[PDB]
Amino acid sequence: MDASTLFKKVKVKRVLGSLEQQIDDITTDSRTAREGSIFVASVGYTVDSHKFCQNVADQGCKLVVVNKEQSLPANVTQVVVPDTLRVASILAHTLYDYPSHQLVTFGVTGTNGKTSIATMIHLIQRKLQKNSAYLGTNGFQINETKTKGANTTPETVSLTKKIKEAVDAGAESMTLEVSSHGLVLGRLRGVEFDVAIFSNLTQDHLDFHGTMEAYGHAKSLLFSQLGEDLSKEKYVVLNNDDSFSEYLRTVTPYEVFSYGIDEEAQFMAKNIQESLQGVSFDFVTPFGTYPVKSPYVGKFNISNIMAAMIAVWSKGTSLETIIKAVENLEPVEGRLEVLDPSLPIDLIIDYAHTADGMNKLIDAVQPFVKQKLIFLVGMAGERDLTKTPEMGRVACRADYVIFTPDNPANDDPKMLTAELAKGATHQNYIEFDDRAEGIKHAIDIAEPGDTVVLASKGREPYQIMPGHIKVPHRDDLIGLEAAYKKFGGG
Amino acid sequence: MDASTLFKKVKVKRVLGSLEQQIDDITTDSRTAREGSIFVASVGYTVDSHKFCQNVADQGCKLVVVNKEQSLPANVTQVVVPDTLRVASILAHTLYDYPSHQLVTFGVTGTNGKTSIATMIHLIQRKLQKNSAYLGTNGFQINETKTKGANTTPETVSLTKKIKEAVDAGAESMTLEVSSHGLVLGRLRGVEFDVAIFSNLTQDHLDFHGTMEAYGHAKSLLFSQLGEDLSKEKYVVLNNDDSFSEYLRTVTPYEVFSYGIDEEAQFMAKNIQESLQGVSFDFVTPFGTYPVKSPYVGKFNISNIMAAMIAVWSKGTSLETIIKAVENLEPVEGRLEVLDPSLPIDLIIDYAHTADGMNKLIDAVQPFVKQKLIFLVGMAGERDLTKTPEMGRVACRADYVIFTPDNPANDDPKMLTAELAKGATHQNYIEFDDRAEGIKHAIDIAEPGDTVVLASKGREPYQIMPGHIKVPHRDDLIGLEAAYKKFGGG
Ligand SMILES: CC(=O)N[C@H]1[C@@H](OP(=O)(O)OP(=O)(O)OC[C@H]2O[C@@H](n3ccc(=O)[nH]c3=O)[C@H](O)[C@@H]2O)O[C@H](CO)[C@@H](O)[C@@H]1O[C@H](C)C(=O)N[C@@H](C)C(=O)N[C@H](CCC(=O)N[C@@H](CCCCN)C(=O)O)C(=O)O
Ligand SMILES: CC(=O)N[C@H]1[C@@H](OP(=O)(O)OP(=O)(O)OC[C@H]2O[C@@H](n3ccc(=O)[nH]c3=O)[C@H](O)[C@@H]2O)O[C@H](CO)[C@@H](O)[C@@H]1O[C@H](C)C(=O)N[C@@H](C)C(=O)N[C@H](CCC(=O)N[C@@H](CCCCN)C(=O)O)C(=O)O
Ligand SMILES: [Cl-]
Ligand SMILES: [Cl-]
Ligand SMILES: [K+]
Ligand SMILES: [K+]
Ligand SMILES: [Mg+2]
Ligand SMILES: [Mg+2]
Ligand SMILES: [Mg+2]
Ligand SMILES: [Mg+2]
Repeated sequence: MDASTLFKKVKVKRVLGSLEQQIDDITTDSRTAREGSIFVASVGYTVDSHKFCQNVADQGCKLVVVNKEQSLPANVTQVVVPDTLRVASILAHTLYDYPSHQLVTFGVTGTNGKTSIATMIHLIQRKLQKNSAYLGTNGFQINETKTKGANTTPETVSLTKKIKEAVDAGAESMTLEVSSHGLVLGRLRGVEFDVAIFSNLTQDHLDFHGTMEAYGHAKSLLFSQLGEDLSKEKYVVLNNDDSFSEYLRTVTPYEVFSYGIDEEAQFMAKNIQESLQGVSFDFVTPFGTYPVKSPYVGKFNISNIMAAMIAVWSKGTSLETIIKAVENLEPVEGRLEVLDPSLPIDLIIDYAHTADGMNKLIDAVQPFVKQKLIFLVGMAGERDLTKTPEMGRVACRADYVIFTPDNPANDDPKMLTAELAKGATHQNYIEFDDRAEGIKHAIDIAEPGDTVVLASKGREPYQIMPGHIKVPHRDDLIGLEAAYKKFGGG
Repeated sequence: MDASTLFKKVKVKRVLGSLEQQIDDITTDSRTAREGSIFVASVGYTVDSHKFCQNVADQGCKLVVVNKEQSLPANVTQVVVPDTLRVASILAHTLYDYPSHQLVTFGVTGTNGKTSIATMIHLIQRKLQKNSAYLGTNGFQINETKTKGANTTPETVSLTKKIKEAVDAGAESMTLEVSSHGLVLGRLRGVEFDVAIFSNLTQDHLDFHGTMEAYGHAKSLLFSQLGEDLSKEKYVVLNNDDSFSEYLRTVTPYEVFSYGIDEEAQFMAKNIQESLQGVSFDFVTPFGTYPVKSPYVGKFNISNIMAAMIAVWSKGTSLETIIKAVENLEPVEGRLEVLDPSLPIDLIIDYAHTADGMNKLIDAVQPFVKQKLIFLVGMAGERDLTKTPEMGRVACRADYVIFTPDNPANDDPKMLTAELAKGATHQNYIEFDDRAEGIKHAIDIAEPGDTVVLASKGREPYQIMPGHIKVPHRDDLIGLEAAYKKFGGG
């Protein structure tokens, strides 16, 4: 369409040049701007992209949105606005015909479990033979087609384009992980949600939020941003075992569905039986109690599957059909995955990377340790270290602990492993600057019948290194390649 | 319509009896429930209205919404739900066909100035000859028809009925004051806003919110609850002279318009000239700067009229037509009103009742005191007293200060005046247990050419007394009746 119609949506603007031109693309990355693109400049943590306006002109782009008039050829139209990214989200949703209004959208937020719940909703939808899309830490997925991305919640234009791709591919629904960063930073401006789901709130991301207070209020935006139109069928799904759910109630008018294991809720799990192969439980609901078989491991994953079932049920699918669909659901990549059970050791990978997520992981694996628990964990570079010794303490619930860096970036890897080491409660631990080296060591130390857990990365395919350069790395592959060498069964 | 269709909007319910019945009314007050009403029970601060279910049955009501099965005749249908008031707002907006979707709705929140801004928007709309409604501290107004009410933001059912009355009366827009209580307590569930306006945030209501933190987050709900549909023409209007506006930006995607006098903003007031008769100023806007004449007194009222003009402009009315409409706008009742200027004293009433609102009032009146400033203020009963000595301090900017109770309820009136007295900085003050007696005294003490200010009630027609019984009381009438006696000019 033409720039003219797009910019009628912006009341405060100084327009320098014609808006008669056709527009088919928008971008906040200058490297992809061309004729027919709007390039929207912004000030990032690293660079100020106003500086690349001359590049997009060179590349054919005839329209930039800026916060200050730039030096450009006369024939490039400039639209000067007070808040360029705000305008970016308005222009994006407009250009792509409001993609989040065009399908059912589920949003999941919380400190741990976002990937698990969001992926479980997508997998249920697929099992029911409905087209579905997923966006989050594992990247972007339409039905069974995956690509990897840089964020859990990508910047507004990329994110909006991805919702449009899901609509164009014929998705009937889409599920998004909603990071607390994404919310605060405006990454989700324009994204209408139909169901908002909460997992839990425990200390994380305080290098960004400053306080627990601010962190929780950040996550409440998913709930309050549902809005106020009570003709719409929207729903909220809350964990009654987390005390922040009481606050979440208050920020939204839509009907709330609660789930719980430890505290009373509308939906509960009773009579729980655990195995490394999955769980069974009695699913108390307001309409009756039903036996559920789930392939996922542990109680934390029972909270998670409950959230996912309730989310899908809320939009009109019978509980009986959901419960049946859950039985042979595929593993969630990198989230409590038991690797090749033909190995003579239990080899398990998981993304847990805060003290609370580690306790849930260890709680789930521990009843099944027959001999020694060998536990590897990483601490992330350039993050709040306040609870890192505490991660170290929690790791020491294991018999043998390996400390590694995880995406150390420009931080000294020794600094991070030393920080974890501060909380260790026995002498049975060891630190490696190189995580691949650390995994090969956990295999070396492991006996037949031992349990080995690799925590904090799952199948994440890179280590962020100095310069913020991504280097290939795969806990699962490194661990398997080393476990076959040591145990056979290649 | 029938209960059947209404309750399809509620997913979790236990229905005891038929829903075949016709429903034309909903109520959370048992005293108005009858045949065709839904009575929704709830637990209040005073009583639990579940107890009156037998009364509504006696009165003919055949449908109650409860949080627990009650003792009732068999032919009364009960719908048992986990959150009765949440369901009340859903049922109400449904029954009345979503009244807030049916007109343009402006919402105003902030510690001081809500009544001023909200009333100024209504008055502009009327001046432009458009049907308009107002709801807030001065009660409910359709065009020029007024009724008084008990709250600034009434409980959900009353509030929703009032929006419906405005729609039925043909209102093209409606403006609501949005109290921080109303937001937290769910009074505004279902109410779609098109424009959200912020005045300021300073200490108040902490007996309810506990912290400034929680108090500000409460008010952010108006902004975040606008939602995420960027096809809708919604706008946010923020005061750049208040540092909470920086936080408000972040909780909403809609375009933001800023106003300011002390700090840079998109809309500013320059070259300000003041009189007891009104102000003139240069109104800097993004489209040019225009001379404005306003009937309201002081700089705080210039922030207020700016917010109101920008709100009306945002929905498509030209600034030139608004600016012309503003010139002879009617006084806002109880908000910096200069009473009979034929009196030989300046007699002024105002609602200011926190330390910050008092400073703004005194700032506005002071340049015009020719002799002595005689200042009367009340402290409210059963409220946080932490800043009350500070109100006492601020009052003592006057030459002679009268301390009174304001709605003392069950609090000792001496306790409240004594608390104000704690902050007094000179010996020229006096305390009265009876506020009428106090006003008659301010007249006694006043000379020709003095300024008398009555603060904290405006034209509020009652004193809440022991038992929470309202007794008639009117600062304006009591003051005028006493000023005529003393000065003549009946
Ligand atoms: C600190 C931060 O926010 N930088 C995000 C931000 O960078 P910058 O602001 O530095 O970008 P830069 O300054 O280069 O560019 C600004 C703008 O200029 C543009 N530009 C730039 C260069 C150029 O030549 N041309 C051009 O047009 C560019 O497109 C952008 O529009 O903009 C990028 C693009 O959108 C994101 O990809 C970054 O995200 C990084 C990867 C991140 O790590 N972000 C973290 C903070 C994050 O967002 N986390 C959440 C939650 C996930 C999480 O935090 N997980 C844990 C996991 C820990 C365990 C790991 N196993 C963690 O990482 O701590 C999320 O991903 O949604
Ligand atoms: C503490 C509080 O919230 N009680 C509000 C609340 O009472 P209760 O919970 O005690 O009601 P109660 O317990 O009796 O009844 C519960 C339920 O049972 C029902 N019910 C009751 C009796 C019955 O026989 N049958 C029946 O069906 C009834 O309709 C209700 O649905 O429900 C009423 C009805 O909806 C409101 O009218 C009250 O509001 C009062 C007046 C108030 O003062 N509220 C304050 C806290 C307030 O809301 N303030 C804000 C902001 C304005 C403000 O605070 N201004 C300052 C002004 C100070 C300067 C003054 N010059 C202040 O007052 O401090 C606002 O009004 O939006
Ligand atoms: Cl509940
Ligand atoms: Cl601004
Ligand atoms: K949607
Ligand atoms: K509206
Ligand atoms: Mg997180
Ligand atoms: Mg995730
Ligand atoms: Mg207030
Ligand atoms: Mg008010």
